[PDB]
Amino acid sequence: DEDIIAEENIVSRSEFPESWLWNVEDLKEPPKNGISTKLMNIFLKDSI
Amino acid sequence: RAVLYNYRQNQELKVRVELLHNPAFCSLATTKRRHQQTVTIPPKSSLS
Amino acid sequence: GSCSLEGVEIKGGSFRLLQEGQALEYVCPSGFYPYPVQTRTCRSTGSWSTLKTQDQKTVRKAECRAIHCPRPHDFENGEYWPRSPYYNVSDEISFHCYDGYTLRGSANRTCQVNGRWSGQTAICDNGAGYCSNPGIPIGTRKVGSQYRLEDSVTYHCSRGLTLRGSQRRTCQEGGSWSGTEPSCQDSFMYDTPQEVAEAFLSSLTETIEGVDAGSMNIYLVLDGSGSIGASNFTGAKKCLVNLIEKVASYGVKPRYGLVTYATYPKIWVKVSEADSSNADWVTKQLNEINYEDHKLKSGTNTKKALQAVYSMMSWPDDVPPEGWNRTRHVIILMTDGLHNMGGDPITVIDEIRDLLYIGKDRKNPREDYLDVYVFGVGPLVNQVNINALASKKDNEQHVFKVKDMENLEDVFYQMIDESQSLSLCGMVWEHRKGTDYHKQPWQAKISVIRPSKGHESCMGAVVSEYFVLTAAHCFTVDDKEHSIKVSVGGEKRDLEIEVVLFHPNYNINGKKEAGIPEFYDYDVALIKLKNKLKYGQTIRPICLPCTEGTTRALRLPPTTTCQQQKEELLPAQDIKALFVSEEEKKLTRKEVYIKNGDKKGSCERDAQYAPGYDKVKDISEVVTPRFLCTGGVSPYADPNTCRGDSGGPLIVHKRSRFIQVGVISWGVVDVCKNQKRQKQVPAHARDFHINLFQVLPWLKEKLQDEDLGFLA
Amino acid sequence: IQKSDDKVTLEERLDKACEPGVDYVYKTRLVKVQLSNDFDEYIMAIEQ
Ligand SMILES: *[C@@H]1O[C@H](CO)[C@@H](O[C@@H]2O[C@H](CO)[C@@H](O[C@@H]3O[C@H](CO)[C@@H](O)[C@H](O[C@H]4O[C@H](CO)[C@@H](O)[C@H](O)[C@@H]4O)[C@@H]3O)[C@H](O)[C@H]2NC(C)=O)[C@H](O)[C@H]1NC(C)=O
Ligand SMILES: *[C@@H]1O[C@H](CO)[C@@H](O[C@@H]2O[C@H](CO)[C@@H](O[C@@H]3O[C@H](CO)[C@@H](O)[C@H](O)[C@@H]3O)[C@H](O)[C@H]2NC(C)=O)[C@H](O)[C@H]1NC(C)=O
Ligand SMILES: *[C@@H]1O[C@H](CO)[C@@H](O)[C@H](O)[C@H]1NC(C)=O
Repeated sequence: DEDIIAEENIVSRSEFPESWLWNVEDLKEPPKNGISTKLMNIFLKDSI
Repeated sequence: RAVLYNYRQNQELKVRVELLHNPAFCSLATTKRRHQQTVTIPPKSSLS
Repeated sequence: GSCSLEGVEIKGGSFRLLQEGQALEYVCPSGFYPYPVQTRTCRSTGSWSTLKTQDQKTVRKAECRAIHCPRPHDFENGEYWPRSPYYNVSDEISFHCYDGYTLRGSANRTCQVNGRWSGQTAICDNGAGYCSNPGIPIGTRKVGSQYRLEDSVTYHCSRGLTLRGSQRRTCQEGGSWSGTEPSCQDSFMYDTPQEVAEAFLSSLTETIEGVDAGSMNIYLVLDGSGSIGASNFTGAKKCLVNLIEKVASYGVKPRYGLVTYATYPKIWVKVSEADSSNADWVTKQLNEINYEDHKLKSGTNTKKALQAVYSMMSWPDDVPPEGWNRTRHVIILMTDGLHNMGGDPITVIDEIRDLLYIGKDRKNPREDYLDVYVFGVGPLVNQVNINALASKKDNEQHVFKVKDMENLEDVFYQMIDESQSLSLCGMVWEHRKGTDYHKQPWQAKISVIRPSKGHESCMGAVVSEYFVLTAAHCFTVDDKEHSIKVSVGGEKRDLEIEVVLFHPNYNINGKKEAGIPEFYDYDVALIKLKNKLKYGQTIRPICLPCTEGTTRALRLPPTTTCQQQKEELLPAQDIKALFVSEEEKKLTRKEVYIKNGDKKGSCERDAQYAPGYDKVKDISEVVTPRFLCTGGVSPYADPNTCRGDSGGPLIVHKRSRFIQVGVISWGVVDVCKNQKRQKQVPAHARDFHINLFQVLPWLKEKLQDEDLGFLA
Repeated sequence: IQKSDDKVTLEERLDKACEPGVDYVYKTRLVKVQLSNDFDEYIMAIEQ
């Protein structure tokens, strides 16, 4: 009603894939102890 | 079946759930009337 | 009486009274839109119309809310970042596809002040369909993952948004989708005055340079309804005067038709008059019109006006006319979309296309013979009705929405300052005299007589008034200019040349130390003729990559770089192309596929079977990145190039225009023996060409004084 | 559309009929009422 978040203001979850993150990464970071660490910023899908 | 889950520990929820209208479907939701009901969900349970 | 102005003000803005106080228009500041209602109608009860949304929700008070760009609710074959519930002004999102996919369009897009995203639409495509991926414009939803031939896709906008463009697109023969790309418009997006006249002239000049021979009709319809105003008609009269002089500035004098309507149509100038082609006489009629009778009959009967346009172009049992399959028709109309009399005007539009033989065939659509442009005058505009009347041609806009009238007068003085680079290259109009050299005007036939070695029968391409582009191995340094004769246009005589300009990197015997007798790297040359070529119906040039005329021929913005054009003509897929061959003293076309995607590797490794190349170690030593590869068995059986077709153009047919992207160089297997075509070709019979995108600094230097307009 | 009964004559009738969505205005006469399974038929002879 007047209380609650308005239904038009709610943006619905839409992205429900079965598989994603199909990317190539090259470990070009400086190697400490023979080990290269790449930090990736990824965006999670709407699936639960 | 739209299943609403309530995984809160000890808080029951009063939820108004509404189905949006689509011209490709024929339900009770029209253009000038909303198909919304308000239900109560106990904690650690679900309601269909 | 007039409505009371109580309880109708808006939180954070003002208003202005239009239509003599019978309609208010909310004026929010720059960056805001009035919540739902843009305007309010004065119902005759004392109170204004309720603040109803697109969902018909009763809002009590109005408020100027912030402008959001439409969120991407659907995107396939990749990942866009960041995801947000809404996007403010000047937000940026970027696109990036998965492995094994090519990104075309703008990778970095920005939300502007007009509620639209900048650049072109980002598309992740794999190159497996006959047509390309139509992609998802931001705000839409695409239904249809198959991109084969005869397939279709349907589009839908979000809630409260109006579709502009084609709702359904169909893949046609040749690799071109029907209709136009959609774009979700709102109740406040409008169009900037620069974007209106920029797209309108790039459509209009296409259906003018094909008329080039007197064979074009232009119909002018003006709305005189009471919902526009008496003060808004005379400002539209002075706008239409500027339109006629811009059309007559191209040397073409078409026939004009002036009809102003409201409740009834009134014909001022008919196209069936002896003075309608005189462009100065129609301008004299435009000042003599008076709108006092249309003000008495206040109404919007759009259907009865278009029935008068049908009666002007129809013939009363005249029995096929001489310009029935050769006359371009252009219909220009201004309206507000709010028609209430006569009925649906779309039923008259379908009768016009049936009379002009448009859509009644599968091999000849004839979509270039009817263009319809609709302009939106006021804020009171039904964007659905104006979109269904206008035409939907590929890579082009025909629907426009502007406000306050005076800015539409600002787009007509701006378009005459804008100069359009007219391109006579690649123009083949269907004349019923279909002998060869009419279908292929650019094709040059080159003959070199050598002392007892024989006659060298090569080919070339007319690129300018003085230059003919061909291969470099047809000539040597010993061949003099008196022993080289070039013939164009099917003419019996031979034209004499001035100089043969070889590329500075050409060296055919530069690999004899490595055991390789031939070396066709940089196999291009120019032939500067002695006499200037006169352009007509049988001799016309062919367009070249990264020029000003190539940019307008693809309907791209003029800010298109040379790297953006290489992403357009030669993408990383199998590209449909064609070349010209001579079959029994008659010229014919052979459609091939350019292996530029994942089949580029299987095509290039077949060069080991060439004569002399049977013992070459590294296969990439003889195939530089200056090469393109055609022919083979996958995905189709392409016809192979002969020895006499050497030096010819490798042409790409896109949107009824022909662009050369390569020069024919050499082949592995000689399937032509000057007796027939050897009907049992092998599977590795590939042919190689010279990529014109790699020889651009040499072509720009040698053709700097030719008015071609190369890009920086 | 609505029960109405507000009348108001042309001030609440011309403005609804002259909206851009309204296509036809007829005055008819009912001839035959035919009940037939899925849709009900009302045959109206057009007077003006
Ligand atoms: C404007 O409209 C008229 C009327 O529709 C149209 O006339 C058509 O002209 C074409 C030629 O331009 C005709 O096509 C040929 O007609 C002859 C008889 O005249 C037939 O024998 C032909 O069949 C053979 O030839 C073909 C190759 O030429 C082969 O592919 C075919 O297999 C046959 O061997 C061929 O059909 C056509 O018949 C008429 N149509 C009518 C109804 O008269 C005119 O061309 C239009 N103008 C333009 C510029 O399109
Ligand atoms: C589209 O726009 C993006 C930015 O919005 C452009 O990305 C830029 O790409 C360069 C790579 O040449 C980035 O440089 C690198 O950044 C990483 C950050 O982790 C750093 O570790 C590297 O040493 C290197 O400096 C650059 O940062 C990046 N820009 C931004 C603002 O991050 C992209 O090139 C644009 N593409 C097109 C086609 O316009
Ligand atoms: C956009 O503007 C609103 C206005 O308050 C703000 O709340 C929001 O954080 C901004 N950014 C995004 C990504 O929505």
